[PDB]
Amino acid sequence: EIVMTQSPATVSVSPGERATLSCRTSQSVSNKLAWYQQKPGQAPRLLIYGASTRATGIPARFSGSGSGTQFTLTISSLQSEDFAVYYCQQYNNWPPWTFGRGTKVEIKRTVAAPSVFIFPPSDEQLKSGTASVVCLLNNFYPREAKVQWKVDNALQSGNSQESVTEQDSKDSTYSLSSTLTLSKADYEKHKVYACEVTHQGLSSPVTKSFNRGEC
Amino acid sequence: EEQLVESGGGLVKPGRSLRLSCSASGFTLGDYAVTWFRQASGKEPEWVGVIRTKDEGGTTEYAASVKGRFSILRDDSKSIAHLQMNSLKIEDTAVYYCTRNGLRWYDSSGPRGWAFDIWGPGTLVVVSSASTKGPSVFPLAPSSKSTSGGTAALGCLVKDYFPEPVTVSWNSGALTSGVHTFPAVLQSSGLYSLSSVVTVPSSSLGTQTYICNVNHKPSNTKVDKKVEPKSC
Repeated sequence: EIVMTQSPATVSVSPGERATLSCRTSQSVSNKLAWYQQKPGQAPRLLIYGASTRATGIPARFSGSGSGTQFTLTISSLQSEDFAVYYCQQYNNWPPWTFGRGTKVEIKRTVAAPSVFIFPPSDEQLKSGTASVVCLLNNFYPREAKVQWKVDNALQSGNSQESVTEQDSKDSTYSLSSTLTLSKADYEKHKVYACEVTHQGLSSPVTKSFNRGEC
Repeated sequence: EEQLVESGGGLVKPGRSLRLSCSASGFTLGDYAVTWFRQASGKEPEWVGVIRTKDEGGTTEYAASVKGRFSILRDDSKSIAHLQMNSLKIEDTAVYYCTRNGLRWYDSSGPRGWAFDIWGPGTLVVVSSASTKGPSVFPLAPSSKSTSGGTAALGCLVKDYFPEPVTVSWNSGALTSGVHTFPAVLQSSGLYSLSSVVTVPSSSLGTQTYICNVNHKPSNTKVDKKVEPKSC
């Protein structure tokens, strides 16, 4: 068989600088080597074939080179829309339907502090017996952030979940969603619901809060 | 403009069957081999099977993990092909793609290689014995507590559904700017839950209708929830 090895698994390049991705084949494949780009939630898209020929509608800042066993994808003046996973695929030796594990390109942009928003549970949810309180960190960078749930100043532990978007295609930031979940009964036992956010872009931790029965 | 689209993914029980379809528009699918791939768990695409062109005998080949369970058929007159999946296993859970081999080269010995220049958007297949369950949709109400500098955030909480996926749009798709739909998280209940948010001008909360359109196909759940400002 012919194995594709891709290096590194992750690359962090600043906007407008040059990204260099490596594909190596366990044996020579001449120039029968294709590159694919797969953006979050999308299928792969063919980038390069013949090692160095750009597909239809592929911007000029993408270029591939190499032959034999060492191949390179180069992305010049990296754009925010270039955040994706990149795959190589040889088709010199039958069969062609194998891809390397892929290299993820992440964009290393400037620091961006998050905007912090809080949402109280809805009357609809509360009537059914549950209270979900949601805290929102919008359009920050880098990805690391600390979200602290406090209830009547008691730091909350073990009753919340969060998820993070992929790096945004337009401005290369992340947004983060943290849901605190309580029973109606526990919810109605306390007054102040707050989330506390610490991020590299914040000169001090930020707090958004509300009092139950205020909204 | 040439395109492919997969259809037919959803929830299926272990041991049961499911048929996926691959539909071509703008070109003659019969000119091409239809190659099926699948992708799970953030790994690279994985070969599932292929059916060759009628010209090459219209025959099929399959990955070792599916041989004997899956089968590929094609109808050139309708520019469509199918992936028939029998005796499904939990490990078959994946996003399935169909592709066209627009790039081909040959020597005297036959085909040497292909590149896959068109892919469909994918269709998710979930094999589980757990039963389907539609989501609850709760508003994330905008308030002084979700407004920053003349910008307000609002959204929808799509809670406790199974399986993936749910889709979310805003005002039937007319509102796209500033939208963040988050990846679903799997709760300890085994049910999924996600949030969709959008930021808008504070000045519009009193006049502009914001409706989130939630669709959960496995459960035939469509919800169009209007999100109402709070006054705190």
